[PDB]
This record gives sequence, structure tokens and C-alpha cells, in this order.
Amino acid sequence: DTLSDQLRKNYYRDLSLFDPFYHYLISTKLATNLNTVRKLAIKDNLDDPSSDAIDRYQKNFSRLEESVSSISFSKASKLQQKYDAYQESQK
Amino acid sequence: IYTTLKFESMMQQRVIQIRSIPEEEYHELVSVQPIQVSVFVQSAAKVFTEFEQGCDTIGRSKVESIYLYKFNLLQTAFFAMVSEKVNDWTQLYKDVRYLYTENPKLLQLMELNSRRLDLNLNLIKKTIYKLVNDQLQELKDNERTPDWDITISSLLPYLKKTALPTLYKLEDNTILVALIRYIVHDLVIDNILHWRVISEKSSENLSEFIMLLLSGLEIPRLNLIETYRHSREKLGILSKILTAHLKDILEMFYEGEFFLFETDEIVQWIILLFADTPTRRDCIDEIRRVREEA
Amino acid sequence: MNPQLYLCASVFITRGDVKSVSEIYQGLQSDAERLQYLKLLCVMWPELDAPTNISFVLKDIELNGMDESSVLVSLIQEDSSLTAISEMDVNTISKRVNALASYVEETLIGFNIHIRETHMLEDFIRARTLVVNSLSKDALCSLELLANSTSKSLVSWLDGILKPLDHLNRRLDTKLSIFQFENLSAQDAVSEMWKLPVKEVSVVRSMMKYEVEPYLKFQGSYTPFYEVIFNPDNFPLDSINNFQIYKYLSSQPTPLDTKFNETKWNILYSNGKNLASLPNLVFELESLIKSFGDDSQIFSGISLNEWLVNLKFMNAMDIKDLKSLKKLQNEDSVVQTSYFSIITQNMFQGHIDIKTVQNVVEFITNELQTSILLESLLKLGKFDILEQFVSTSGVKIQDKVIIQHFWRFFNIASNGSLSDPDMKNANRTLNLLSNKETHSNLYDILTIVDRLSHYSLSFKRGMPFKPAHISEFKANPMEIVEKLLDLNPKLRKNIEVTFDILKELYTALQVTPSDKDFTKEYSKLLSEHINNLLANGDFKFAFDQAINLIERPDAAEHWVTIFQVGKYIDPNWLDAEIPTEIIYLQLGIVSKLLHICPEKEYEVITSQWSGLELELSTRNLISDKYS
Repeated sequence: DTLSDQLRKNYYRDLSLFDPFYHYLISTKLATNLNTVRKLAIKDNLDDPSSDAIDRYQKNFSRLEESVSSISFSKASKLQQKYDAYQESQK
Repeated sequence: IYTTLKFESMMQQRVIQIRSIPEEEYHELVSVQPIQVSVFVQSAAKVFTEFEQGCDTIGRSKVESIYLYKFNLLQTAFFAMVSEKVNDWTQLYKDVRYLYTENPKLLQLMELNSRRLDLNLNLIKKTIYKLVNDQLQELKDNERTPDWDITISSLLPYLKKTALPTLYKLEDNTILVALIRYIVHDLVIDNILHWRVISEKSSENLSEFIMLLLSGLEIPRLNLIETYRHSREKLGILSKILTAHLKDILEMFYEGEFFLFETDEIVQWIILLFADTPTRRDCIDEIRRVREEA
Repeated sequence: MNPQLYLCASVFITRGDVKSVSEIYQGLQSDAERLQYLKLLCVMWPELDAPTNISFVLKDIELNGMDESSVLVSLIQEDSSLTAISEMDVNTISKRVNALASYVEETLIGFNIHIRETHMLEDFIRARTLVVNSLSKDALCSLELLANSTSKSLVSWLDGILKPLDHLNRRLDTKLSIFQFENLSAQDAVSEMWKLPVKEVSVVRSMMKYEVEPYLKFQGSYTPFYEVIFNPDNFPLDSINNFQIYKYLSSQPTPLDTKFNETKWNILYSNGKNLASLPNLVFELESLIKSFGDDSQIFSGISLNEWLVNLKFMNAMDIKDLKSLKKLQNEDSVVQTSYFSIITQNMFQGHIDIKTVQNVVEFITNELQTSILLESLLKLGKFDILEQFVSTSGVKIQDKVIIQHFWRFFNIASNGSLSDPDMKNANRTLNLLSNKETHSNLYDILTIVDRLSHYSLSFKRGMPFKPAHISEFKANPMEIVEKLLDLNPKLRKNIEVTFDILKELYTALQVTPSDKDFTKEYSKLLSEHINNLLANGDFKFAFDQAINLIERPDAAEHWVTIFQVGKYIDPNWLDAEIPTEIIYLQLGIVSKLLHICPEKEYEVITSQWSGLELELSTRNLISDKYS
């Protein structure tokens, strides 16, 4: 809960500081951090099958994962559209 | 209460003088007339002269009512003390008769003294009364084996070396007659008459005893007094009654030998010693009857 | 770096692509390009990724001679998403590079870290550790990277900062970051460590070993320890736990600073009074004092050895602190004499050996101290040890002290018997006198009081006669003999024994008799026997003694007792009549009394004589009923 709130606070702060490239990097970095927490929760449930670490993970991070996935997709799509428009202008 | 004031206080001046009669006067003897008195007797004359002397300081009339109380009391006071200071009461008695010879006003003093003597006589009588019945009592319990000791160690030595030599010191031959008479009449013979019986054997025991009594009651200076010889003759006759068979007994009566025996006494002496027979009868009625005719 | 390569690299870095980021790093030809790349890697690598994934920067660089252009070409070929990032106009590429470079530099400045070209890997590991710790709050989050470093500076930082902070955070459930802890003052950091939930020796030992000692060793100063922890305010010495923590900290071999020993002393000297409020205090003080070493300057002019000697006597002085012990040196000679006399009296209580005396000699006016020692042995009835000590040392007790202790034992004694413990102690006390003849009367007092204890004697009705009461009869010793005659019927005929008791009483009480032969006292004694015999029906023996009394030079003073014999009437006589024999005896004594009595009494004495003579004249001396 403390880690989810600190990740959420840092993420929305860093998104508010500012080309879609910056927000693409910030969302990619957070997606990698969330993947490390996911892997840790999976490992804990493998080491102790009675652990609720996967359920705690889903409860605390699911909305943040969805938000990051949506922003990462949007910014990756805007990066590609700017590039395709640039290529057609050069042609 | 003024007169009372002085009378008790001069009572003090003579008493101081009496305590002051020098102590060595009650032990030393002076020659005086013949009697010998102690050195203090003559000094003593002054104290009772001095009581009359002290009376002048308000005389009689002012003194008449207690004088006899006060005089007799002083005579009594002096008398008591000198007994403890003058050891030998017989030495003591002689001094006191001599003082009330010198001044015949010491009335109580002679009463005290004569009674002092009566006592000393009774002391002599009591000690002697005890021994005689007891020896006689001793004879009484063991006819067969009398203890002659009662007589031997105490009674006669008392008389010869104690009782009698004491009586010589007092010098008054009328009185010795009263003492010898006491032992013979009131002591020895009377108890003897009052036994239930005088056993045939007891009489000889008794015969050994009395004679021993005569031996110690012989006072040669008195062969001159009538009852002294009558007592000794009588006792001499009493032992003789005690050891004879009946025939010698009537023989005596007729001989006047019962001069010192009442018919009452003669028959009673007959009644006590021998058993009832005409023999005792002819003799007894003979004595009372020859005594009857006389 | 090439602007296009720097932008492509930032995408692989943020993706945690270990392969692409390691290949780009090995392709960098200049230290300036590597510095720019390591700044980017430090800030943009995902904080939660495994520290081992960036460990390739710690490997030696194999200069494979790949040109930046060839690496850029392959990366754009493999990932078409990089085309929109790297193939823009020059102004857009410069804007992207400047925005990213500003963000990276602002982030590093926010931690007060500058990565230097001369120390690039060391400063990178420190920077990366602060960046990761800002998120995770784990102070050991980069331990795997630090363990692979040969830098002594990083090892000292791990041991002095990271390990202390990790232990502090785990102990207090605090989440203090490395950057926050490094920006604390050394006093504030030690103050945070000194926050203990429970102050026990075990907890303090763990905090000292894993937090404070490594931190102060890294800071290069122990001053924060004495200022914040080891001071009089934290060590009131008012509890066993506080005292044991003080003992434990006082034994730490670091720090070797004079300020440590001063502060250790200031705690003990200021707060040591509270120690009076431990199995053996003297042993704990002895162990602590031995741990200073032999440095006399600390001890206000008393040597270590002198403190150790003085500590042995703290219990005998009833002194429980070093400051009160030092204060005794400033006390006056009378107070010092009193304390030294208490020491010797306390040390010599119970059974003692010669070593106990030798310890007092090693500790050491000596004459006054020895007097208090001897007075304490006397006080406690230790006569066997006193006799042994006096015979061996040649020391004499003052006769005044001996006489004072004699009266103390004599006045406490329950009865006069020499079997009584206090009468034994009084007798033993007199045997210490150097001159028995000068005090003969004290032995006479012991002797007569023992003799009196063999008789029935009471001081007052229902109060037993004590030895102490004999002094009350000094004005009239005859009153003891009067009480003896009343209470002991066997004494009434034993004039020799009561006269011997009277002579012993006069001797013991220092009463002067009338003459050398006790003439008046014997006449009075004989008078008291006659009075007691008449009161008990023994007319014979009363009369025999009244004949002895009447022949005495002073018999006139006793005329009343002689007159009482002359008027005596026994209510048990037959018909209540005087026996005739007794009348002659009473006449007997009354007219001897007429020769010596006061002239004023002649009438009364003569009236008794005439009454007895008249009574005698009424008796039939031949048949005397009353003989």
C-alpha cells in the first residue's frame, strides 16, 4: 500500500513536469517497475502457496498498471504517427 | 504542779548517785558490826539518809500524799539492781538485812528481801523435793534392782557440798530448823505414808536410802536445837520400823519409843507394811488402847 | 555521444534491456561519452530492477572498435519504434537531448552528487544507490554492486553509513533514506540511534556495536557519543539498569580520549549518590576504579591504590559514595576521630582474626583510633580477644575507661551473683586494671553483692535487689541487715554472720565506722536482732542477747529494746499468762536496766518491775500451774 502510493505519487508528479517521447519513457520505466513487483509477488506465492501476495498485488497495482498501459500505448501510437507524417513529408 | 516539778527531778539526783556507787563496792567486802558486809553497804546509808535530806526542800504537808508511794518505789528500785551487781544472792541477802537494821524505815526493802529469801528456800526445797520422790519413785518401779544413783550423785552431794554449805552462809539457826523439818516431815515421810503399799522388799531398799539421808542432814552446830534432834531421832526410829518383824514393834511402843509416832501414825505404819491378821490386830488395838488408857 | 544514439540508448535503459545497454556501453570510445552514458544509466534505469543487471559497467571495457554509427544502424534495424525517436529534424533531436540531459542533471543535483570523470564508477555506484534508495527506502538496496567494488571508500561508506542506517531503520521501524541520514548532524544521527524502546544492557550493546561505533568511526570523531549519550543527564545512576549500562559503556575500549575519562568521572561524581538507593557495591566500585588504570590526575590527588584501600572501609564507615569518602578528608579532627572510632568498632565486632587488625594498620591519632578499638571490644564483651590483644601489643587501656565500663556492666546486672553475665563482665573489666590496690573498693563491692545474692533480699516491696541499689544504702548500711533479718529466718540467731556482712558493707561503701571495733554498729546490730527475735516469739534467744547488750558501754542508747524484753508477752503462752520462770527473767533484765536507763524513764521501768513482782507474789510456787 505504501509502495503503491509512492509509485502513484512519483508517477503523476513526473507526468505533470512536461513531444510524446518524455511521457513514453516515464510510462515505460513505471511499467518495468510494476513488472518487477509482479515477479516478486509470483515468487512469494511459489515459495509459500498460502501467500496472498498475488491478490495484494492485484488489489494495490491493477489500476496503476491499467493507467500505465493506456498511457504507454497512447504515447507509442503518437510517436509512430509523428514519424509516419515526417516520412510522408520527406517523400 | 510546781511541787511535782521538783519531786521527780531530785528522784534523779539520788538515782544518779546510786548508779554512781562505785562498781567495785559490790564485790569487795568490808568488816562492820560480827557480820561482814560489802564495801558499798556503808556508802548506801547515805542515799536513803539523802532521800530524807531532799524532802527538806518543801518537807511533808506539801509531800504527805505520795511519800509512801515515792518512798516505797525508791526502795524497790535500789533493791533490784544490786542483785545483778552482787553475784552471790546470799552474800546479797546479808547486806540487805544489815541496811534495814541501820534505819528501820525501809519497810518495802525488807519485804523484797524476806521474799527474796523465801524464794531461795523454795528453790532449795523444789530441787530437793524432786530428787527424793524420784529416788523413791525409782525405788518404787524396780524393788528388785533400785537405781541408787538418784541419791548418790545429786541429792547428797547437793546437801553436803552445795545445799547445806550455802545455808551456813546465811547464819540464822531458827530457819535451818525450818528447812530440816521440811525434808523429814513434809517430804520424805509423807510420800512414804501415801504409797498404796510399801512392799516388804521396798522397805529395805527404802531403808538403805533414808539412812543415807540422815548422813547428809546432820548439822553438828544444831545438836542444841530441840526439833533438830527430834527429827533425827524420829528418822532413826523410822528406819528401824521398816526392817523388823512384828514382835519387836509392840515392844517399842510400850518403851515410849513411839514418842514421835501418833497412834494414827503408828497404826497407819502397821497398816501399810504387813498383811491382815489378828497378829497385826492384837498389836494395833493394843497401841490405840494403851494410848487410850494413859 | 551521437544525439541519435543517446536518444536510442535512453529507450533501452528505461526498458531495462541489459543486452542493448551493455552493447552500447562497450561501444563507447571516450571517457566523456561513458560519463554522459553513466549519468543517463544512473537516473533512467528502472529502480526496482536487479542491481546485478547493471553490473556490466564494473567489467573492464573491451574496445571492440565498433563505431557509434554502426551500433546506431543495427539498433534502428532491430527496433523500428526507434525511427520516430531518432530520425526527426535536427531541432527536434536537439530539443529531446536537451530535455533529457536537463532532467538527468537536475535529478543528480537533487542528491548533491556529481559523477567525476576521475572516479566515474565509484560516483556512479553512490549516485545509483541514492536514486534507488529514494524509492525503496532499503539502505542495502545496492549491496550486490557494492560487494563487487574494490573501492575502500565504498566499503567504508557501506560499514559506516549504510549498515548503521539499515540496522537503525529495522530496529525503530523508521524509513530514513541514506540521503536524509547523511544530511543529519553527527549529534542528531547519534540522538536518533539513542532512541531505545527499552534501556537494557543487551539493547544498548547491539546499538553500540551495529550503529554508533561504525558511524563514529566513519565520522572520525567520538565527540557526539559523550555529548549526546554518555553524559550525566542520561546516567542518573538511580536504577540497576542505568548503572549496568553505565558500567558497560565505561568499559568500552574505544574511545582513547581524555574527554571520555572526564565524562565517566563527572557521571560517577555527580550522580554516584543515587547508587546508595547491586550484590556488592564495594566490589563494583573496585572493578570500575581498577579499569581507569593508574593515572593519578583523574582522581583529585588520591592514588588508585589509596582509593582501593579506602573502598575496603566504606561499609565500616556507613559511606556509600566516593564523594562522601573524599568529604571525610575535609572534616575536622573530632569528626575524623569519631568516624575512625566507628570503623574500628564495626571491623572488630563478632569473631575477628589478626588479619582484620592488620588490614586496619595497612589502612592507617593512632592512639585515639586504638582507644576506640579497645572501647568497642570492651563494649561488646570481647574479653578473651581483649586480653590476648593487650598481652601481645603492650597497649594499655586508660583506668578511667576501665572504671566507666565496670559501672556500665555492674549497673545492668540483673542480680549480684558472680554467675550473672554482666557481673562476670564487670569482674573481667576490673582484672584489666594495672593497679588493683587503688580500686580495692570495686572488688569489695563485687564480693558483698555476690554474698547478698545468696540471701532473700528485696530493694522495695515486690522489687528484686539489683547490684546498682547497694549505693542507695551508703547512708544507712544497717537497713540491708534489717531486711536480711526479716526475709531470712536462719540469720536471726547468727549475729556473727550479720556482723560480718555489716563490716563488709562499710568497707565496700567506704563508710567510716564509729571506732575500729564497730562498737556502736555492733550494739545497734544486737538491738535489731533482739527486736526481730521478740517479733518472732524467740524470747530465750532475745533474752540471752539482751544480757549481752546490757553489759555494753553504750547500752543506755538501746534501753527501749532491753525494756521490750522486760515487757514481752507471747500470745501462745498458757492462759496468756507469763510463765513463772519468765517473770524471774523479766524482773532479771528490768532491774539491770534501772541502773543504765535515762533517769526520765525510771517510773515506767519501775512500774513494769512492780507489776511482774506483784504477779509473782500471786503464784503458788509449790503447785505452779504456769511453771
